[PDB]
Amino acid sequence: MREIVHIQAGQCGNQIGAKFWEVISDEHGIDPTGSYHGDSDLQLERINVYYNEATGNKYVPRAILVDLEPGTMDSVRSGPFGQIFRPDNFVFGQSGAGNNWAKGHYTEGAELVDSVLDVVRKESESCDCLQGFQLTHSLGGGTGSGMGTLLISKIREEYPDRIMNTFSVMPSPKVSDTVVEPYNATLSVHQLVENTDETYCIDNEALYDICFRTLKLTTPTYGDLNHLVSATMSGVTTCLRFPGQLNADLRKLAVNMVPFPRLHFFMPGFAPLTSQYRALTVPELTQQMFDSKNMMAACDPRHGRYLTVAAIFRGRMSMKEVDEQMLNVQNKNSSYFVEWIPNNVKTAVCDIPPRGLKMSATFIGNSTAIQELFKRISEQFTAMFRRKAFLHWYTGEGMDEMEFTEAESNMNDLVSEYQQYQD
Amino acid sequence: MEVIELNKCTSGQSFEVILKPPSDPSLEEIQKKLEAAEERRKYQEAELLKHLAE
Amino acid sequence: MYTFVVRDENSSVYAEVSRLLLATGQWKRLRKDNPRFNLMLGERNRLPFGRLGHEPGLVQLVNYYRGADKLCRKASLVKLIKTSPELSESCTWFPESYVIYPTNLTDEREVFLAAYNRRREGREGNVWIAKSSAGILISSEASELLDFIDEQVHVIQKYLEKPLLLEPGHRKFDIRSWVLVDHLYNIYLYREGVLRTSSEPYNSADKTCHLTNHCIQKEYSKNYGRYEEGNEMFFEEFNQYLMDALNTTLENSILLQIKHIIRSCLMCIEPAISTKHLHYQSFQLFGFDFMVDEELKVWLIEVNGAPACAQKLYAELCQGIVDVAISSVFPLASIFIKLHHHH
Amino acid sequence: MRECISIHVGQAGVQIGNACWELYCLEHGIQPDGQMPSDKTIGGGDDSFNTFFSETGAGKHVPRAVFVDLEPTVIDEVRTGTYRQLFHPEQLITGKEDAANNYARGHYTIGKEIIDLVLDRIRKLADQCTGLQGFLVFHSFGGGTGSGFTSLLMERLSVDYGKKSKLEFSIYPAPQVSTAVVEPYNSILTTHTTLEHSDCAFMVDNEAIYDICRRNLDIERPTYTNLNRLISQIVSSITASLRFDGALNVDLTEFQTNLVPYPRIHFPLATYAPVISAEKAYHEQLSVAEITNACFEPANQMVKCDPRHGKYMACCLLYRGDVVPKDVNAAIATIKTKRSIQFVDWCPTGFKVGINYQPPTVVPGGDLAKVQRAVCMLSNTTAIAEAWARLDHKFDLMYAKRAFVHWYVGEGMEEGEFSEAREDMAALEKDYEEVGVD
Ligand SMILES: Nc1nc2c(ncn2[C@@H]2O[C@H](COP(=O)(O)OP(=O)(O)OP(=O)(O)O)[C@@H](O)[C@H]2O)c(=O)[nH]1
Ligand SMILES: Nc1ncnc2c1ncn2[C@@H]1O[C@H](COP(=O)(O)OP(=O)(O)CP(=O)(O)O)[C@@H](O)[C@H]1O
Ligand SMILES: Nc1nc2c(ncn2[C@@H]2O[C@H](COP(=O)(O)OP(=O)(O)O)[C@@H](O)[C@H]2O)c(=O)[nH]1
Ligand SMILES: [Ca+2]
Ligand SMILES: [Ca+2]
Ligand SMILES: [Ca+2]
Ligand SMILES: [Mg+2]
Ligand SMILES: [Mg+2]
Ligand SMILES: [Mg+2]
Repeated sequence: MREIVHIQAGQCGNQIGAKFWEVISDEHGIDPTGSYHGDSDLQLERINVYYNEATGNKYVPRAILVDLEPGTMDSVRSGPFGQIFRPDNFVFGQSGAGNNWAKGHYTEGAELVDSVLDVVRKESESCDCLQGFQLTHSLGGGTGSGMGTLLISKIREEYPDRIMNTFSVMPSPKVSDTVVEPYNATLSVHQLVENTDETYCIDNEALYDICFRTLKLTTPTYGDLNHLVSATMSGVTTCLRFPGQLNADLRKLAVNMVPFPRLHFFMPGFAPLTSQYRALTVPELTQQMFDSKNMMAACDPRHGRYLTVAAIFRGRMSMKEVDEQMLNVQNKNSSYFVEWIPNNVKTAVCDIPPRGLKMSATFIGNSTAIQELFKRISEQFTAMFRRKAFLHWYTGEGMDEMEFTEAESNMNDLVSEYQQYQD
Repeated sequence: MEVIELNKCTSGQSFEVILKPPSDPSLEEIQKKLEAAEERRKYQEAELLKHLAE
Repeated sequence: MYTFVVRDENSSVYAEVSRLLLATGQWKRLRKDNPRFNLMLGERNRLPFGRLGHEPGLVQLVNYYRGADKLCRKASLVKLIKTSPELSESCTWFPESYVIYPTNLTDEREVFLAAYNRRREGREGNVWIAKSSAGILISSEASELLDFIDEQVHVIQKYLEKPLLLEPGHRKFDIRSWVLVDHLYNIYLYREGVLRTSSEPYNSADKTCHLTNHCIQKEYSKNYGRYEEGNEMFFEEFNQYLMDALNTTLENSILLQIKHIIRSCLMCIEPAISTKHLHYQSFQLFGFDFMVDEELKVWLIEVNGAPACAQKLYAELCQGIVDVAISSVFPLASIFIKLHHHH
Repeated sequence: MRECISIHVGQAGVQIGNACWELYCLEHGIQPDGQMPSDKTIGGGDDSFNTFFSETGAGKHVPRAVFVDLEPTVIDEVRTGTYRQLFHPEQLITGKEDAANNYARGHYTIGKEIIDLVLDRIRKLADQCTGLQGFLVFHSFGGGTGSGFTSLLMERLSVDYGKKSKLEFSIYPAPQVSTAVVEPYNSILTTHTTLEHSDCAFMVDNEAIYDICRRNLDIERPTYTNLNRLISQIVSSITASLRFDGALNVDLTEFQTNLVPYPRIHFPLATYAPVISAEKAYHEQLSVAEITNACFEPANQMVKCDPRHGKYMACCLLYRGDVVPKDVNAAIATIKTKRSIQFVDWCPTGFKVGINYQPPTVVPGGDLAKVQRAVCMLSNTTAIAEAWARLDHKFDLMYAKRAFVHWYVGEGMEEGEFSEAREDMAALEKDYEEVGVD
């Protein structure tokens, strides 16, 4: 019993978190009321990782829903699977965070964070052997970014020997709500560098480009973006939710994927991304899964080197042919894999495929090309900060300009650390 | 090619064939290392809580 | 798309083979320390055979036979011929040789002097030559030979006092043959050999007319390039000479003995070096050195494990290496005489 | 009679141990409930099979085995398996969370908290013994528990049982089935700290077992169940002399005497033949000469290497089935004239031969075909050092960049243990080279 405690913070965090629980509940046979109605015992073998079992054979997600506004969480409670969540795990305020990291992290969020930790502690106490936490949030807003990183710091203080994993949505001017998103993201990235063991970088720029270029959607919505996120999150947690030998818990995943503590930011990928009845072959799954157009971080892998790679194939397929194609991609493009980490590409296979797909493949790369994402944010940060533009929103909450300068320096240090291992 | 030391029993036999002649730390010391490593884990955790307290 | 690595930058033969592999657009060169290769052009010394054949899903091949040094070393070859029943001490095509360790270090000092005294009394020719894999002394007195070695392991073998002398010139030579052994242990003899000839008249009473090395004839011989370009006579001219002068052919008088010696040496070590049931495969190119006496009898001098080729023959031989040794294992999208044998 | 206690550590050790005791019961006619009809001394005895099985007054034959794992899911397969009735709960030790493929986590952090419980459960088995020989320890190199806790357990066994022998069955890491990039680290770390505590260690390379399962059993993608049934056959061949009447390798001390002249060079190479697919309706039975000849084919070794390019220090042949000494000596004389069998000058060029007339037992429904005769050769070759050179090279590549080192330091291990373990391995490779290279 290796339980994970799930936390979703802010608008983006709760909308993507709600879809994640909607997707994996279907995969595990859990209906919107928490009653199991599946046809395979594989669905319940590792069900306790994410679900609590209550009276009446009811399965309750081990999920805590956090926001500084009630709006999005009211939509969740009215959503498809809204009634499945534990009612006492809705922790919300009323003021909102105004897309302001300082409000989430220092003022408005500080007033609410203790009541969230009370719910975290209650869920942790009912864990046979808690292995760690996963957080869904965006970095561009105020609650998910500012209060989310505040939560991560206080959770690390109370559970210093547990793994912290995040799905962190990176802002992009292509899909932007406010101009201060680079400020909020830069402040949050340093928090993640220090206080997470694994972070999946979900870039809204990549999600838009995939919807537009590949899926041929002229006007992508936040719903279309969250479809790619939902499918990716199911794929990267399959090894946690179903029986397997590789990266079966959060700590073993970290040991395999993180050669240096600060370089723990992963580029996810998914295949297929189809705009739909045609069967997809193992060579096609393997080629698309490594294609830049299937990456969720808007970084070109050929501009960097893979430190480690995990690949997960779902569905009934030839495991021999999977190995042949996986060993084919490595042995044909071995210049993009570091030579000082032998056998750094690990492959796993799960029999149960996602809903509506005969087979699929999920990519998890620790690539030095992720420095392109942080460089992009850093340039957008500096373009405003050199003129101190929009800073009054933050100094009005008690912050000083020096904390911005130190955040700017910290992320440029992170970029430089990726650059030394690329050479 | 010499067969030596042939022993036979109900369940088998064994022999040797020659083709050519020729031409700890104490219980205390272990506990010290285990405790020295535990102390380094306690020092690293205290430095973390100190960092988080700041 | 096959991959390969290069680990011997001084190899002229495989520098061309690497060039030919890239010219087909189906072979990609990797860094020298990248273990995800199909083919290794390995280094000469301390090739890491123990790390080959452990890459999942990669058929790996290397251009050297592990253990073939026993045939390609001075002292090792003499011990191999004397101690192997397939070759035996009564071997007729290898000069009587003895392994002599220097006194500042088994050894055959007493056995060499025993046969040396048999020739001194019997009025026979008693000229021997000392050499090693590391500096060569030819003498008729056994005292000068043993004293020079003490001044690494050395060998002393009978110096062929009656060599076949080409005319005009009255000059000495030696024959180099290139032999390719593939992963199936097929023995391929390159149809083109070279005669590395001395340009000085052979004086049976100065080492310039006694050693036919291409470097010695270019640094100490005052007739370099006089009779043939670079003191290199190829098989066409040598065969025509044997017909015009000796009324015989190169095939009958010499090449039958050469192919016989090559088979005997390589079949003898086949159980020790074969990669037939091994987790990796090997091939290797060998350079055999032969001496011919006045009776048209061929003698084996040495086997070179990392030989160079003649400038005129690089393109033909290196292409042949790619055909039968590399493309037979990794096919894409005869200049050799196959010496048939029983595996 | 003198007893032997088996210790299974980590997933690999437990799942292999489960396959071995399944085979032992089939070989000794012991039913899943522990009853042994052929045993006429009910409730006691000092027969050869009692070295591995104790007896209860009710006639149950109980393995002298301890299972240890830092995660309960694998040992729970033993609690609810076919042979669950053999074991009592005192023999199955589980923890809450595993070592996460981290030697330091299994050795220091979690090892310190469970070592006393393990030694106490071992002491309960040792008190059943009138004359304990020692221990057989099954573990992987690559796992955090199999590497980290094993080396700690081996240190404490040398303290609490100083005069007892200790043998290992170790699973060498192969990327084709491995689950961790840091397994080279764990392998070198556990070998360094266990070297002076193990009298004789049988390494099994998962790469060799994998390819034998694909080549000779026609399994496209072998699973752990396929691999472990083959390993348990080899293991049974090695321990059969301790469990049956005989005169060769009758106690643990004789393994060291017959296979390990130099104590640090205590890794014998195992080669097994024949391995025949059960799906073959009829296979021509191989002769004594053919299975003995197959003992010198690298494709049949537990570790892929080339014994031609090394020297032998000792060589045992362990036959099972229809084999008579006449056919063994005929095969050996033929092989001496065809193979490059070079012994070191300070050891006789010979073969210690053991024959057990009972043919190999195969698990019903398994992948292995029943054969009339089989052989396991245990030879101490310097050629097995190729496996160390492969491992040490992968260690060097990662450690030059300190990749993943922070995971180990974060568990309380000093970085110097890395370099100290690596230097010991460099000295090990030097020992092998001085013994087997001219
Ligand atoms: N032959 C064989 N190898 C196994 C088996 N199980 C695991 N392995 C190998 O063991 C290595 C991993 O070590 P494990 O034994 O699984 O890990 P552990 O000892 O339980 O330690 P933890 O890290 O705490 O889980 C890998 O190289 C696997 O290939 C098995 O059942 N049979
Ligand atoms: N027993 C013998 N009788 C007559 N001549 C001999 C001889 N042994 C050697 N030679 C001569 O000495 C020369 C050099 O002999 P050796 O083979 O030792 O040189 P080497 O090995 O450096 C040539 P390579 O570069 O092809 O290896 C040969 O060209 C040969 O003519
Ligand atoms: N992919 C995705 N991104 C979102 C969603 N909602 C908001 N975002 C992004 O998140 C950032 C805004 O943060 P938000 O979560 O709305 O603020 P918060 O409520 O204070 O945490 C912007 O970069 C948006 O592009 C969503 O549903 N899906
Ligand atoms: Ca207030
Ligand atoms: Ca009894
Ligand atoms: Ca001891
Ligand atoms: Mg918003
Ligand atoms: Mg030479
Ligand atoms: Mg385990």
